[PDB]
Amino acid sequence: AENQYYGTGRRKSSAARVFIKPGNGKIVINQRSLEQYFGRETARMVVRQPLELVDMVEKLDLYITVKGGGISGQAGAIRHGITRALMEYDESLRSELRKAGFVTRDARQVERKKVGLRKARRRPQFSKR
Amino acid sequence: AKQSMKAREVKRVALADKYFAKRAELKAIISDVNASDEDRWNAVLKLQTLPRDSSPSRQRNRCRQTGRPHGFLRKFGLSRIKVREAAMRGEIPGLKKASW
Amino acid sequence: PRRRVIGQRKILPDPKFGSELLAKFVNILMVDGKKSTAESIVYSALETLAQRSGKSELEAFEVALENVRPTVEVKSRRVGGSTYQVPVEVRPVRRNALAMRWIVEAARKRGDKSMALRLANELSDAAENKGTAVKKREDVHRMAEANKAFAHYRWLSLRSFSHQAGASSKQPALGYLN
Amino acid sequence: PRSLKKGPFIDLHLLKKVEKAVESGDKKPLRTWSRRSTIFPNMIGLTIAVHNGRQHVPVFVTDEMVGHKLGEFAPTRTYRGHAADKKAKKK
Amino acid sequence: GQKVHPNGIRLGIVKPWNSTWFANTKEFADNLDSDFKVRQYLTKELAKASVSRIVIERPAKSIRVTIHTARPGIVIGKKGEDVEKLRKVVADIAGVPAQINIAEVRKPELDAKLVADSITSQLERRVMFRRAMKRAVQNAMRLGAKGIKVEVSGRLGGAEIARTEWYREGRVPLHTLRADIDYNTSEAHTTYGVIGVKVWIFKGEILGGMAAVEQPEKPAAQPKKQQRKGRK
Amino acid sequence: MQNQRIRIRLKAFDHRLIDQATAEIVETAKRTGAQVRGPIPLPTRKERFTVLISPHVNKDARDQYEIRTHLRLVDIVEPTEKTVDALMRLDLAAGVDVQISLG
RNA sequence: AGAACCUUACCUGGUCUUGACAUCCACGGAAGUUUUCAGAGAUGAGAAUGUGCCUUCGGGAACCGUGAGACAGGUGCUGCAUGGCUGUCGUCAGCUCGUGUUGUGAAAUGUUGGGUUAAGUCCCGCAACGAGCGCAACCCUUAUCCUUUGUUGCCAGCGGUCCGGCCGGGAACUCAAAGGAGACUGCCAGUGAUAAACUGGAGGAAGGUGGGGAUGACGUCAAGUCAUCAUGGCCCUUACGACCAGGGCUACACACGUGCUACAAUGGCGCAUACAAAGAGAAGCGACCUCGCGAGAGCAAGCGGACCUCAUAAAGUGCGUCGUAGUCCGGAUUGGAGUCUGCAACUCGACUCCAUGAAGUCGGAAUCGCUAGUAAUCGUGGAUCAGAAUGCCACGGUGAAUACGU
Repeated sequence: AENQYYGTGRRKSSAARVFIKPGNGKIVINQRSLEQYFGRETARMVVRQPLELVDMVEKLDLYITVKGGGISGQAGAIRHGITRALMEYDESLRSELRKAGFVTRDARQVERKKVGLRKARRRPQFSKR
Repeated sequence: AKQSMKAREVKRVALADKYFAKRAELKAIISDVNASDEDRWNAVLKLQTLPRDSSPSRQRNRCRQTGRPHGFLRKFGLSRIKVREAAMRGEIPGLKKASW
Repeated sequence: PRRRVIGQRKILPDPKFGSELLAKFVNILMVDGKKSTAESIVYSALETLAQRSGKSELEAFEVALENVRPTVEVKSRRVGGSTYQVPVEVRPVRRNALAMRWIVEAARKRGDKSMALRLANELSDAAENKGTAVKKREDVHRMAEANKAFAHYRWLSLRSFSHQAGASSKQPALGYLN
Repeated sequence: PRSLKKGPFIDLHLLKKVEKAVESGDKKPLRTWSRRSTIFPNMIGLTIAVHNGRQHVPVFVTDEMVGHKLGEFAPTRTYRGHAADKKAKKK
Repeated sequence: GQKVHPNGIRLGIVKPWNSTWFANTKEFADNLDSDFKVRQYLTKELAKASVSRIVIERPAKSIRVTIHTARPGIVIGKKGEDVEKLRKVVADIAGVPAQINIAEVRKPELDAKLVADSITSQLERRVMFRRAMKRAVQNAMRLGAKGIKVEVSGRLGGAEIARTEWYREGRVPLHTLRADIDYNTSEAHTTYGVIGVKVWIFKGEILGGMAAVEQPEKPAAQPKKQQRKGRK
Repeated sequence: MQNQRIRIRLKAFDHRLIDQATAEIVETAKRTGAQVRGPIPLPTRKERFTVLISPHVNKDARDQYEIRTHLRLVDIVEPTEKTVDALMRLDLAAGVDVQISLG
């Protein structure tokens, strides 16, 4: 229970901070417009897909601040950032969002560059004879 | 091994202090851009032969422990093989196996 | 080798349409890891298709992926002094991926001023079954109809199933000679 | 690209040898090993015998070569011609 | 001849280091080379005592030696004079004045290095070596521990080949990261060149002699820990 | 708010060692002064070294070593002179360096 | 892991022999500093500052010059002479100890079968019984997620107010490092010889011991180092030592290995446009500063790096443009100017930039890593580091085909 509810939306080493409240449907992303940051991009349809899905695009007002990651990925982190914050609209809510896959953090985690190998696993290439 | 790389390391420190201390900013003052219509006189830059061995360009050091050439590391005063040898017996502070 | 059968990672319906057939496609469209570029190209192709016929944006895309499809692959498994070949049936996941790969192999040399136009246009061709991978589907079936004579280590293998207290018919299972 | 940056060079090493040589007009080849060092007005009509790592090469200084180093006239490396490799053993 | 040296991998967890100082990177090499010099030149001065280990520490303006011994009195000597002559010459060697304490004495009959010194000594004196390696293992397991590996090298009996032998008994784990396990590689001489004994001896799988702290930040230290929450 | 006179920050390589030595300074600062704060964790640095694993040749196999350095700050909002006295009278460590210069 | 000298094995030219580095003695000088001149510089003479240290007040140590030895020194040879240590197969999936029985014994058996696994993992069991090593474990690291700290960290909300944590003020909030939490083939269902175990079911970031790493039994291989370093046998020690300069590995004729970057358009071009992580910075970087064409530059407060800087992160995003013609890709060459570290930048050094401009249209023989944060591809930082990174090492962006079958 909170004044304006909050999600952390951590995905693939990016953290989307996302404060949701009641309003008229508006967006602020990294203190600018949707148009500015994700101008004529598929990234614009990403952040919009979970707000269309639980049918509240035109009813949630939003403030978003986001760090780390790649721009197409930050939209992806926002997709969890919105869904983190919604949990109490209904009791089944996080469960159904995880089933649609848009809570789900990308469970694959880094492997470090290894010693004597040219990448994480690539052992050196030699023909030597 | 060689005594010549140990002899070098000892010779540089009296000669760093002797040639170099007077000469510190002297390359910049008499030659470079700070000499804009000032100095630019050969007779005050013919003096950089003396600091030649005492140069930042010869502080390649190599090992202090053994005097052993090639593959050096300033942070130990050592090389690849000799780091690993001290590390095996736990002689280097903070040093552990890496995992991540 | 290999004690048991292991599965595979799964690719997930695209964020702009909700399609598995798009999500498998974007993956064989990937160049130098750059899947978000191959996304703009896939979806910009689909709007160009929708301009040839507005009745579905996915219409010619989906049927191209039926019409250019390989069902079969050719394997080699020695018989004595000679290797020969045995066709084997391909799994749906690779049937789809071979067929999409071939549409995109052709589309990237087509010389139109954008991969979105090139690709949409090579779906127009392969949609009617007149294009570049119609011959490639036919050639792959020609090998499977021609090579129906040979089998995998054929002279010893025919004894081996009946002798290992296996059946009187070729056992598709580990530790029978195959 | 490379230069000589910003300072003024006459070489300390060339200075004592040149100073005594110029007074005579010309004298016996000046034994120089300092081939990193550039040529200057002071050195014109003298003969600088230039260590090349193996031996000295006499270089005559004259007005057209003051734009150059001693090491530039004086060789180092060998270029192996390419008609055929040596094949065989010798008895 | 496979494997990383066993004690090399443990030094970040539940085993402490062979030296403990801080020198802020640039002076880290001059301090390691001095720590190495005080190790090299000091073990020769206490040649007449018996010792299992040496642990050297550099606080500010001071060098503090901890030393491990077969018994409490040996290094101490007569009226404290013997250890005061150690601290005099560590001060001469070091780039600081010096302090010295003797540790608590623990398992001197089982230590890695005081057993490997004993086995080399046979080789130094050219005995037939017929029973030697087995009698090493027998007495080491008779006096304590839970497993021992011995490996002997040096061209045995004076051969013009390499000629090894080894013997492991009970439990000797190899890749272990938790607890101490005591290993020593001796190097020592005889008539024909270098001979050497390797002693892995094993006391336990759990040693608590270094562990992570008991508590989170909030219950440890100060009762009143709380902040104002603004008012810049 | 109060003004920070002087800054005591603790640097050590062992990750367990730094938290324990810091907590005793924090306690020493509360018991002998009036204006203390909970130690800000502050980000940890790591250096990467690579060497051979055999004495000579055998290029493929290598060895990799890490060394961490952990920084703790405390942040005494006003240190009393009796805290600076006690730090300086009771000094003997090698495992932590305390830096008493400020920034 | 950073080759103009030095470094750095070599070669040439210069120079001396207890020695360019220590200990010891005989004789002169304090060493240290500042400075002219001869000599390439090594090295020497001389000037000028200083007379410390100890002293039958001779003389000497430190350190240097000079001379012997004991000795320092030696990339001096032998890796069937070695010590120390590690590589190969290979995460092979095996290796062995105690002990009984069967054989005259060498040796078997157990270590092999049935069932099951990543595994000699584990159920059943035969004259094999009991047990240990590797594998198993402790272990770090991360993920979500609970939690505390609250600056050199932060600001859903509210106030002063351009709506900037600058400040009245806030903990909701990432966020950093640490207490840790979760996942156990444990529950439940099916299969499986009762069984380990595989798969399903449910919540959750995640179900197959969560992702990642640590992590390799014993050993032939006569592997490989005498050059980290120990070291016998064994040689010069006016040297198989060492200082100073110049040249050299990176030469060039090509072949062969590897990686980068490319051959395209998934892109390049122009104009506009975006968010990093992690770390490094007392030979070093560096605010402010003025100079500069971008980069940079010299000066300097300063730094200890969650403060300031490297750093302008790049691919990617927007619009128009381009079609296999070496171009609208690729930019090497080379001419010139502006900048840098140093006696010195020509062959063997760095950075920016203007103009033109070749090889290469995805390579026959040949040739390797890879099961998923993997392979692929892009940039960044770092160890080394005067000045050199395509390498190596770690970090973050975007991130795949399939694993049927033996």
